[PDB]
Amino acid sequence: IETVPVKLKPGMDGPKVKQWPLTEEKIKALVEICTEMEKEGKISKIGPENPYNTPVFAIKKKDSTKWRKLVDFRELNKRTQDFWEVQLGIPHPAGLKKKKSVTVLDVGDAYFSVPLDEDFRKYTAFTIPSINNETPGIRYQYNVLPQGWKGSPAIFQSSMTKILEPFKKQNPDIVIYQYMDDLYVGSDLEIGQHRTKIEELRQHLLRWGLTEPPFLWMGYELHPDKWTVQPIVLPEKDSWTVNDIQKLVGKLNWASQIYPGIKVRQLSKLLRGTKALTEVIPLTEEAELELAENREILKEPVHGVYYDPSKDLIAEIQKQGQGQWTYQIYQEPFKNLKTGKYARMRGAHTNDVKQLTEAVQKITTESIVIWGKTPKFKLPIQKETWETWWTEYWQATWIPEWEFVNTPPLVKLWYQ
Amino acid sequence: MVPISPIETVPVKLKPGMDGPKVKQWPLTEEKIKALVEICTEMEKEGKISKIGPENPYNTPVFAIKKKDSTKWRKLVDFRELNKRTQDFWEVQLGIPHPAGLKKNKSVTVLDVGDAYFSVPLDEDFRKYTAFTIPSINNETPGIRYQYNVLPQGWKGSPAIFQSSMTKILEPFAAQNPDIVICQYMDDLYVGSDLEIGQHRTKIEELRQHLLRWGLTTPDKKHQKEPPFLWMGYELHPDKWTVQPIVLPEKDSWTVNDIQKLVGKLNWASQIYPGIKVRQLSKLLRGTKALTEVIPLTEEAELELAENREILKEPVHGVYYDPSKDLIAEIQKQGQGQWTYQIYQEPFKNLKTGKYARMRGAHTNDVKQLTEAVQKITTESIVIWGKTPKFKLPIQKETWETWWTEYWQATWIPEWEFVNTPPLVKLWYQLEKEPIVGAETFYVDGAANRETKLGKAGYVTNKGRQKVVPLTNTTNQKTELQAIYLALQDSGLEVNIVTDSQYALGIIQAQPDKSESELVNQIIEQLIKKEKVYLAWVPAHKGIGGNEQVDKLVSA
Ligand SMILES: Cc1cc(/C=C/C#N)cc(C)c1Nc1nc(Nc2ccc3scnc3c2)c2nc[nH]c2n1
Repeated sequence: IETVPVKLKPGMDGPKVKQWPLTEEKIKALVEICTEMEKEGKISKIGPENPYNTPVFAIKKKDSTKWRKLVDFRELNKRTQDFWEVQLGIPHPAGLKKKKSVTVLDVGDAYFSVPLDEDFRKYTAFTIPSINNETPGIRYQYNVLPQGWKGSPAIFQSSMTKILEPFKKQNPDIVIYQYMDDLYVGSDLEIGQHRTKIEELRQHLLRWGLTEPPFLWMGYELHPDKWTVQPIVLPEKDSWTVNDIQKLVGKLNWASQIYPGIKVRQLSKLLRGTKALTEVIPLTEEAELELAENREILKEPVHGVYYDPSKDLIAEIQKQGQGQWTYQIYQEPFKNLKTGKYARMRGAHTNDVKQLTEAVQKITTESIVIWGKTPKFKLPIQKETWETWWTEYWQATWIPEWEFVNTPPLVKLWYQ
Repeated sequence: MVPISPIETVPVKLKPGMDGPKVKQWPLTEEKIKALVEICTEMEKEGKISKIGPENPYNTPVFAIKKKDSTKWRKLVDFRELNKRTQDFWEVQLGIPHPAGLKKNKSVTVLDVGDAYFSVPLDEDFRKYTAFTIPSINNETPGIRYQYNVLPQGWKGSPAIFQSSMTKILEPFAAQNPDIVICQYMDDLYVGSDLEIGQHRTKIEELRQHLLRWGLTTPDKKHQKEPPFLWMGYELHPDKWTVQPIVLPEKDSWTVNDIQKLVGKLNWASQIYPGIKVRQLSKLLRGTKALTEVIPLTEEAELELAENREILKEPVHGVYYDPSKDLIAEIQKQGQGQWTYQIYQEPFKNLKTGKYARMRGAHTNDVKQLTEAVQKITTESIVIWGKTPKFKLPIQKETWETWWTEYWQATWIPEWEFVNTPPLVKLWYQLEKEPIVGAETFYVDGAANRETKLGKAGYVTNKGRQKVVPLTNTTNQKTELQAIYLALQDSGLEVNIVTDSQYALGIIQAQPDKSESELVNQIIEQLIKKEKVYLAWVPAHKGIGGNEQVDKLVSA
């Protein structure tokens, strides 16, 4: 019933972000949604004495037909102070990424039962725009904890460790993690009474909430245990052409920036001479051997590869063609903490951007599980194409950071 | 008394930590002082201002201006200082509507609200900051002191707070009358509907009624206005709209400022006048920042301008949005990285039009530009109609397919169809995916001496063909390109080229079809002529024979 004190970081003013164009359907949805929210005290209309703004839009969640409101608290979140006035941090559950089944729940709706500090409210201002700026924009602000705000899981955390006390103690093998509006629930059992343990975990948020929820019935089904990392592999051929060997050497020269003992002397030595690209070169013993030693090296791990929560996670993505994408997460160049590949992107076979968008979401979900933070992406797409379309495909309640890549990497090959 | 609802007041604060204004009142001639005392007396009677004590220590200067060809003076208070110290507001005017997005209105009425404006009170605790002093005759007396009770003309928050207060009042009327549209412009309200004009003046009378509830009268002795309506630079009519008349001046002397005002009008007009070109006119603007500089017009600039005047020789109109029918956008290539578009619903009845300029780069291609254009149009259409128009585009379905399927970046355009109106956009060349069998293999390389600027470029092949050419005033990057150019120049219709240049690869993997480096253009020109070209990269200085052979050959 009583609010938690909140302020911004010193020297920083509140967010003033432009609202970007919305389609008619997303406007209608948002208006209806906000009409009910205001009618329940979750938000209230505000005046011109409020210079602040945060963008807003609408999405349809995964396998659902209901519009969800999604605020883009990315700016407010940077400018919202960090949260250490009871806890000093949640020592990320390193066991979550080792479960047969981790399910992801939308518990965001629980947030709206807790009020927001009256002095902080002005900072959550948002505008539902109008088509053509005809009518003026409807301006609301938040009276409660908002879905998507960094503060909501932190403030509500006091109350959440509660609701879980039963089920937790009555199921000590389950790992439970919370990141924004998402609750990540990792069992070790069988998918069917997964859909029992998950089923009975829903209860409490009903059970507690009585003293209907919109997307509480939803469940995302992960498997960090069948999560496929990647090694680097060289081809195994009976016949090598000069091209085959030139590419091989190219790749190896590149792995050497990562792995130490990589040698290309003997292999280049076959490429001594001005030969035709398609000509077959037989391998010398000296070369077959050097290739084999290099293979042994690529099998082992990288050396001195550590995560450092003090730092940024960076995600690169390359488009490989035919629905396949490859990606790498790292903090230091050539020190991959994870690599991966994605090979048949759902309902998007003719749409590059839909694929890329779903890709960014999968990689983010994975990054939340492994490190409890999102990465900053390096997308292979012009800023303007991406900025135009990603909202149409976005199905997650959070949003990562991203920058753009306008120069074609050679690296694309080496990961194909 | 007919009780009237108060206009709710908006709490206004000064900027954080800052204080109000304390500015020296300017000395005034006796004439101006007498003038001001009258003006303020009447205003005080109207409740707009109130006399304050000598406590209030804030001051904004006040002035007197004699309206030209009127013996009358007018009062001018200089809030510039107080504006600097008043907070930020959520301003609404940021987006002006675009005519093409409106729906036709049979009847459109115009109401005056220069009197409603002063029905908007200024927040109680902020009034003190609006203090000013009319000096006394001979400074022989304390200057009279006044403070504001209403939003002052020329204050930071007046428009934001005035606009919002009106909307707040109008909201229930607008919402229970969904067959009416209302707009705010200067001291005036404009209301249209699409009803027979009897049913319409009814609803105006209903509105005049509703406004009275807040004690607002909107003069029924209304305005001489008739179509068209001059508004934000346009010409609004009941059924159509165009830009407020565009007239291109004749000159025998064009200056940086002259041409500047000429593109502005051309840009502004390019939103309804189809096929309008800029470029060679904004080319003459490149860099030169002297507003008076008499730049000479190229023979491209004169022909482009004479293509303009011909398009502006007669007026054209845009229609209004008919939500029931589809929205179509059509694009055309104009050369020099110029694109031009029309958005329409039925053939030849444009709603608006426009042009897109290629992005400042060093290498580019038609497919990329079309895409960027498509996206610009897409966002524009979301802003104006709330939907994406269907595209008609001068690019074969097959071309686009090959492009996006092989491009290294992700890319997309919304629903679209091919429109066969030249010049069609095409892919000019396509690199092989595998090496070519029977095609000669050219190992190339280039190097320059960073100080002398001398370097060499050349190749060697499986067939014993060789070349090394020497070069002055060149760089490593130029010599690596030049080398590739030699190989293309001296080979047959099919060729395999091996280079160690990451730089060069990076340029050709971007698949440009035009460049600012004439050297890249020559290469493109060569590529276009070939039947098959496989470009292969190998790392330098790793003694890959072939490569090493020509590296030792060009670092001599
Ligand atoms: C009613 C209105 C009047 C004006 C006129 C400004 C002046 N002077 C400008 C605007 C932007 C509007 N707003 C408006 N206008 C619409 N149509 C319209 C159609 C024809 C004319 S002629 C003069 N004004 C108009 C207005 C409209 N259709 C759906 N929503 C709409 N909103």
